[PDB]
Amino acid sequence: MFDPAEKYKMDHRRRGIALIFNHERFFWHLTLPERRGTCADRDNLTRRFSDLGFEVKCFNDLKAEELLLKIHEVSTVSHADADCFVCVFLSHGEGNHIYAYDAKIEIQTLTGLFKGDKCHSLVGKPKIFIIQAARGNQTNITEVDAASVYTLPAGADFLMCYSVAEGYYSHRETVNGSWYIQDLCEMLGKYGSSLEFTELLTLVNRKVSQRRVDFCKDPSAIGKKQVPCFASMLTKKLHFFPKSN
Amino acid sequence: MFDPAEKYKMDHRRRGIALIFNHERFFWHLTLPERRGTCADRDNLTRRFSDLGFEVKCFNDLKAEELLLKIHEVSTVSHADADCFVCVFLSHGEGNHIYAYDAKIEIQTLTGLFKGDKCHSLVGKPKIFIIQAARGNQTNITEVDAASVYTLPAGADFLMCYSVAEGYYSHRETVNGSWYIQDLCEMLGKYGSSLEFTELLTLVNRKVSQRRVDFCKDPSAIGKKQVPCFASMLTKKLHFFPKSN
Ligand SMILES: Oc1cc(F)ccc1CNc1ncccc1-c1ccon1
Repeated sequence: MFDPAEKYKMDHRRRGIALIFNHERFFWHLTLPERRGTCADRDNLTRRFSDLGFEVKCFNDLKAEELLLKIHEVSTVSHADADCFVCVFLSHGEGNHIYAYDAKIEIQTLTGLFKGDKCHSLVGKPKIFIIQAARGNQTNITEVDAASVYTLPAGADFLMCYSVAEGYYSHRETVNGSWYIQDLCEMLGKYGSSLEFTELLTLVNRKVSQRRVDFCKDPSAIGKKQVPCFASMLTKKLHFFPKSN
Repeated sequence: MFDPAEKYKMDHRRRGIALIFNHERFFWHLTLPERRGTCADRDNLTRRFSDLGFEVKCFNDLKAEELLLKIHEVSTVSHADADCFVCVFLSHGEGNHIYAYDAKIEIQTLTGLFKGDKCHSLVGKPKIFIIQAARGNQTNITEVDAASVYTLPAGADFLMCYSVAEGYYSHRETVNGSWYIQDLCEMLGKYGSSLEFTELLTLVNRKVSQRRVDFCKDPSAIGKKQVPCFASMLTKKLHFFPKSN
């Protein structure tokens, strides 16, 4: 009795964990610029995910070893009584890699820890990764980075969400934060608790795509449009309806 | 007045063109196997897209020059009186590339022809690419290929749809056709004219992911699961409601 309107079962005791890895500064010998504004992104994401019932765990400027430890820890704890898992990266990236403070890490080995094989308690539950990462460039200025992180899929019941697609540019206001994360957080506030999550991400695609880039204080930043995307491997409608205490 | 339920305007005179590039056989010196069953994929897609009002144009085993000519032709004709554009590749692929009969072509240069810049008549209209392409290995049998084609995004208002994700395997029955395209076509038949198209593709993710791979006639084909994905850069809900004559 196959159902075209099947929703992920979101009636477990807890919503689940939202990891946020937040990277502002980098080891000198990496020659990567400060990401002034990333704290606004971390704080905005933390508030909006908290209001949808996530236990939000933030980590600032972890070295590779510490990041792998924290994310492995979370992968081997039980999610049996959880709706889903969210993991956010705010850093620089290149290709299949995100930057820790120290060094780059393959995204596939981070997403791999939550695959059915390796994390039984999350099988058939949504695993959502959100990635604001681009190429390290060099009061409220708008900085623009070229897209650099591949828009990779991840496995059954993963949703990979990307600030920017190949050939487009990602924008970060040094006080207000990343265009992508501002618009994501605005949509989570207005609609997080009602709209299907891919419907919401589609709103975010519209909001960010519509941001005008013809009249810029920096001339070289003109016509550098931003288009985000998501790569869905979801098998059901995903909603974050308020949980009944 | 920003609207969370905005639909793409799908009330133009014609639905639009669906290109289908169908590749069964390859130049000897490419050492690529026949794709026995791809004709079932072509015929199934042709029927289901026709019933949703597409002018379906099929091309069998085009050399690179011919394919570039046909797709450039379609890109420079006017889509002003059209709802959208669909383009399907049934071939082998590797990374950035789809195989013509002759040689490989960068997917970015095919999707590039329909970007706002280069095709004014499709600006703000959905551009949907469906790609059944994997790595060619050196009565109704099930053949299994490793995933090989990158799940690339494409630009504002593109939807890129992929038979299989990194690390998974794509299946083709030599009479019935590709698992992905069978399940896509079944869902188009039941739900094409009612469901939002990304909702439908999510059904296809469930159907294909749920196909069992533990009891196979070939032992070496066991545990080779298939998970499709889509990379959405859509900005609105997309529906293929019946057109009013
Ligand atoms: O999507 C982007 C985004 C960028 F910023 C830059 C480039 C691509 C295209 N690459 C891929 N996309 C998806 C899965 C794999 C790749 C891949 C792997 C090895 O080379 N490419």
